[PDB]
Amino acid sequence: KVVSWIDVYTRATCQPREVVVPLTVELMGTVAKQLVPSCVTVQRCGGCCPDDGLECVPTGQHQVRMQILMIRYPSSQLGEMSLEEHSQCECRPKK
Amino acid sequence: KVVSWIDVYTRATCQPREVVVPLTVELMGTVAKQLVPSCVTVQRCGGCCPDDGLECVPTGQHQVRMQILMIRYPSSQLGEMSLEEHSQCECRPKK
Repeated sequence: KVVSWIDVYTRATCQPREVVVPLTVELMGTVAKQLVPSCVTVQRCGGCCPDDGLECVPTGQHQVRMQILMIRYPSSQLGEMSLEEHSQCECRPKK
Repeated sequence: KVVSWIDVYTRATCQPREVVVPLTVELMGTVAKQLVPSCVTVQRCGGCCPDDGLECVPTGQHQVRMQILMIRYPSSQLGEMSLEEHSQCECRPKK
């Protein structure tokens, strides 16, 4: 399996991309468990910039409500966690 | 707005998924002080497992040939970096 440079570049270049976020881990908030799943997948800006000085950052955002099953043995309740999801990204000086 | 639970879950569940891998100086003999792209995207095992202790690991993998433009001012030429890409994953006990 050989991947063409174009496909490699276009795909590695700064843009929004599904990222895994660890619940009870990423955001210091709620470091406790009982969550199913204990992590979620959310679009974010990732990749690299044509310059070692630039950085990949959002230029379009919005919160997404992720339904998360919360559990305390007898009762399992579908709760809702919210987080920042990116829709547009750009390369720019990490000053 | 709101992502259903039977969506949050089936996406967050351990599986192969595009992952951005930085191209550190690890590239030996790669004179080209400038790699383009400076990173690549590759399917790996990510997400989470229905319990602490277990982990997400590959049960199917293989090396992929990433065409990478190498540069040393005079000019540049297409190189080819190779890394493991996961094709199957599973949640297994802690090592």
